Amino acid sequence: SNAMRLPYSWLREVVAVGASGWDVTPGELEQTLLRIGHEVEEVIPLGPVDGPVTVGRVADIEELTGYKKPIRACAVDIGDRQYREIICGATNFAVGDLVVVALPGATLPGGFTISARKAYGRNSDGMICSAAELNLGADHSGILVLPPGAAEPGADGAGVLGLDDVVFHLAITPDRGYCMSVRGLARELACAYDLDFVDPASNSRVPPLPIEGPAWPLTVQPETGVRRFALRPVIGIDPAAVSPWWLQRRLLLCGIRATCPAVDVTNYVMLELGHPMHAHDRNRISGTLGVRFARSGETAVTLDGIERKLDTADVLIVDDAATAAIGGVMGAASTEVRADSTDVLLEAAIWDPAAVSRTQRRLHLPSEAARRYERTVDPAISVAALDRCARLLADIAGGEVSPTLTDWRGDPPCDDWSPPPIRMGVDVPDRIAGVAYPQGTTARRLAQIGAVVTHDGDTLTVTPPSWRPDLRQPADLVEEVLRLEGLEVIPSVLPPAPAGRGLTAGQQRRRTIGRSLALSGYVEILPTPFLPAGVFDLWGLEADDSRRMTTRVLNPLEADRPQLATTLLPALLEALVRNVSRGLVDVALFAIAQVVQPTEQTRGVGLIPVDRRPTDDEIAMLDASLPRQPQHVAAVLAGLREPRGPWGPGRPVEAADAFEAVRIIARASRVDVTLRPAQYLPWHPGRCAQVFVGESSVGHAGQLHPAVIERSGLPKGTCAVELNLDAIPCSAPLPAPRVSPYPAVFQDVSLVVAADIPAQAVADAVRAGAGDLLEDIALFDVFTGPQIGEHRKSLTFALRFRAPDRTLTEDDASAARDAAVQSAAERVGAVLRG
Amino acid sequence: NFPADHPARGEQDTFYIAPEDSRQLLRTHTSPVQIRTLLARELPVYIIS
Amino acid sequence: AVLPKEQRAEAGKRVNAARNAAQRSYDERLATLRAERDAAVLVAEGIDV
RNA sequence: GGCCAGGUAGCUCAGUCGGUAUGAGCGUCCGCCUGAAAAGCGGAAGGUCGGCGGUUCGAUCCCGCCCCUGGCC
Ligand SMILES: [Mg+2]
Ligand SMILES: [Mg+2]
Ligand SMILES: [Mg+2]
Repeated sequence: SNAMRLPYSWLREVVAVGASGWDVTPGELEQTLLRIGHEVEEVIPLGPVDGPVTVGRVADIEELTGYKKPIRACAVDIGDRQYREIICGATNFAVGDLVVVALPGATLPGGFTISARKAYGRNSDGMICSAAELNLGADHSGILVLPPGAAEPGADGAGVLGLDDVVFHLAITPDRGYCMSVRGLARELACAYDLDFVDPASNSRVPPLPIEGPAWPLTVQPETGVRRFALRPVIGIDPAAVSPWWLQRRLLLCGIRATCPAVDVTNYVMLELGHPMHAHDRNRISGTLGVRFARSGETAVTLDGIERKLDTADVLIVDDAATAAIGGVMGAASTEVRADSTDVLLEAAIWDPAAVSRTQRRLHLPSEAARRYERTVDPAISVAALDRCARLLADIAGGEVSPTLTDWRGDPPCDDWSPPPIRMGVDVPDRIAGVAYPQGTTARRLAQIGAVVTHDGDTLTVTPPSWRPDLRQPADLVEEVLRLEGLEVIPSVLPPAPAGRGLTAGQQRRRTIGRSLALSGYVEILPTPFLPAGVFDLWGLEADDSRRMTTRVLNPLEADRPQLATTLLPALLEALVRNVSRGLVDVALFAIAQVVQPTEQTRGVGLIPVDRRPTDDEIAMLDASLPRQPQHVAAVLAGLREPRGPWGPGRPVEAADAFEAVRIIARASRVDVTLRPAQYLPWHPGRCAQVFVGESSVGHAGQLHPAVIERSGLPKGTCAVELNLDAIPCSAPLPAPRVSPYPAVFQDVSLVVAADIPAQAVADAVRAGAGDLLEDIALFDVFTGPQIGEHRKSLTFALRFRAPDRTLTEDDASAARDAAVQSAAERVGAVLRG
Repeated sequence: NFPADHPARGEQDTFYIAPEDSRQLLRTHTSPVQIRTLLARELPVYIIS
Repeated sequence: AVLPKEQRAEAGKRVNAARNAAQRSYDERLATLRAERDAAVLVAEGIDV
C-alpha cells in the first residue's frame, strides 16, 4: 500500500539536472535514504548477464507440429549475414518483432550457461529470453518483445535493456505522500546531499501550453471537496502507435505494465511528478462533465469491467450518459481509452484525501492513483502534470495538443496554494535535539524542503510548500531540521527522573505468585484471549452462564474464534492438550492474565474533542463503557503430579493437588483462604471447592467433570484452578510473635463425625474450644473402618498446648482438650472416639 | 493524534470490537496506558507500560 | 460392493434401515448411560475438599 | 477477488472422484519375556477423512455454502 518502486537511473537523472555528474553507489544511496527517514525494503539489481546477449528480430517462424504444446523453429536476425535458427516455446511474438537472444556462450542470472541444444529434432543455436530469465521483470508466460524502433538487430542486450540499473523498493510513510514519485525522492536526495534541485514539475521543465479557451464544459459541485480539476485534449493520436522502449521500461521497473501510449503516459507522469493522471476517450464523452456525489444505490462499471456499488460519500465524474470515473480511484469503462481511440481528453484533478480513502477502502481498490490521493497530491502541479502528459502523448502517438484548457480551481478560484505560515523560534530545533546547531541551520534546512522563511529577530515565519501539507506545527518543522542534520549528532544524556515508588503491591504480588507456582512445579504459559469454538458448549454451561456473556471481535484471524476470554481455563486446557498430544503427558501449567467480562452490550462513546483535556466525568464515562478486566490466576494439571523414580512409581494428579495450588497462591499473597464444597462447571461436582477470602468468593478448584473431559478430549482426572486476583485484597500484615520459653503439651484427640463434615470445620471447632493455649493443630488420620459406622468417619488431630507464662499440667491441657471436644460436638456434631 | 480516514490510521489494521462503528477495540499498543497516566498523575511523569 | 448392480438398490435399502435401527438404539442408550453417569457422579465420587 | 492446491489416527504424513482408509512411521493397549521394564516376536484398540446442508438405497469421494493453511497473482 505504501510501496514505491523506481529505477536508480531515473532517480539519478532527475537529481542530475540540478547536480550534473551526481552518481552514488546503491549501498550509499540506501544508507542516505534510511538516514533521512525513507525505509528501503529491497535493493534489486537488474541482470546480470554476460557473453552474447543481443537484440534480434524474428525473421521467420516455422510451426513445429507433432508435440503436445506448439513449438516454434525461428530464424532470428542478430545483425549479421547469418540468421540464427532458434527453437522457442513461447507464442507471444510474430515475424518482425524485436526480441532478446542469448547465444551459445552467454550466462543468464544466475549461473545459467547457454549452449547449442538438440531439441525437437532441431538444432537450437541460442535462446529467446523472457523478462524473468533476464532478471528484468516477473513476466515468464512469454518472451520479451521490445517495441518497434527500440534497437537495431545486433545491439547489446544489456545496454538496450539497461541491466546495469538498480531498482529501489521503498516503503513511504503516510506523512510523506510527496515522496511517492521521482520528483519528491529526488528533492529529498538534493536536501540530503546539499545539492541544487530543479523541480521536474516547474515551468522551466514543463513549459506551459497555450490557453485559448475551454477544453470541455465542466460543472463541479464544491461540496465534494475537490480542490482542482483540469482538462486538456490531445487530438489525432495514432491507434497503431506504441510507447517507446525507454518509457515502457521505466514503467516495468516501477511495477506497471504498458498498454497503449495514452495510458502509458498518464502512468509515467504520475510516477515522475506524483500527480495521478487519466486519459478519457473524448469521442465517448456525452455532454457536460459533472463532478458530484453519487446518489443512493447508484452503480458504476469501472474500466476493469466490474460493477461498483457506490455510496453517497463517493465523488463521481459523470456526463449526460453515464458515470465517467470514480473520483480519485479508477475511471469507468464508458470513457476508457480503447485500441481505436483517436481523440483523448486528459484529466488532472486533486481529490479530497479523506473521501478517496473511504471510497477505495469500501470498494477494495488500492490503485496507484488512490494510494497517492489519500496521502495528498500537490494541487499546484495539476496543469504542469497535464501539459507534461499532453506534450508527451502528442509526441509519441503522432497527435496534436489542443490549445484549450479547463482549469477549475475552486469558487472563488485559488491562485495560491500556500499553506498557512508557521511561527517558530530560531532555536526551537536546537532545544528539542539537545544540539547547538550552527548559525542559520534551521532556516537553511527549512528552505531546502521548499519553504519560504522570513526572519523577525529571533522568531522565524515559515510557510511550507504546497507539496508538504504535513508541516502544520513547529514540531513538524523540527523533524525536518533534525532528520536532515542527521539524528546521529544528537548526544546521549540521561534524563533527570525523580525518586520513584517502585513496584505496586499488586505488581509485587504477581511476581511472588509466579515464583511460587514455578518453584512448586507449574509451567507458565501466555494465554490467548480468543476462546476456542464452542468451548462453553463442551463445558455444558447453561445458556445464562455469566462466562458466556463475552466480548466479540469483529475481524478475528479465525472466524470461529471471535469471542474474548471470560476465563483463563480454555487457553490453559488448549495448551494442556498440545503438551499431552506430543508425548508430554505429565504437565502442570499456569497463567496470570486478565479476562474480559462485560456487564452490558457493546456501547461506544462519541468522539471527544482532542483540542482540550477530557473532563473527569468524560474519563469516568470512557471507563464505564469498557468491560470489566480483572487479573486472573489459573492452573491446570494432568498426568503424574509427582514423577516416578527410585522412590516409587510416582503419584497421579488428584483434586488435592489443585487445592494445594490454591494454598500456594494464598501463601504467596499472604492471605488466608477457605475452601468449601461447590457445584460449578466444568469441575467435578463431588471434587470441586470454592475458594473464599473471608466471605468473598475468589474462584474455584478441583478435578474437572468427567463428561467435560470426554467432550473436550482432555486427559482423565484433569484438574484445574482459577482465582480472581482482584477479588483478593492486598494484605500487609505486621506480626508480633511472643516466643514462649515454657514447654509444650502433646495430646491427640479422635473425633467421629458424619462423612459430609469437612475436616477443616472440625479443626475450626477444636481451635474455637481449645482457646489460647492451643499452639498448633494438625490432622493426621481419617479412618472409615466398619467399627465407625456407615457414612461416618473418624478424625484424629495432633494438638500442641503451650502457656506463655507458666508450665501446664496434663489436666490443664486436658481441660482445653475437653472444651475443644465440646465445641466440636456442638458445631459439627462430633462424638469422642471410644 | 491519529487522523481519521487517513493511511496513518486506516492502514493500522485493528481488532475492532463488534458491532461495527463501536469505537471499541483491542489495543494495538500500550500507548493508551500512557494517555491514562498523563490524565491521572501529576507532572513530571516517568512511566513504563 | 460385490453384489450385482441390479441388486444394490433393493439390498442396500434394507441394509441401511437395519443399521439405522441399531444406530438409533445405540444413540439413545449412550445418552441414557451418560445421563445416569452425570447423575451419579456427585455422590459416588465425592471428597472432602 | 477468480482459478488450483490442500484440512485424513494421539504426532508427522500417505491414500482413495459411492457400499473394507485390508493406511504408514511413531503414540496407546495385550501376550511371550523381566523382580519391575524396554527392545524383540506375536497381536489388538482408536478416525464419525474440516464444519453445515444437499444429491443418492448408501457420501472421506459428487454438488452448494462456510471455516482454516499453501500455491497464485
Ligand atoms: Mg513529520
Ligand atoms: Mg493431525
Ligand atoms: Mg509391551
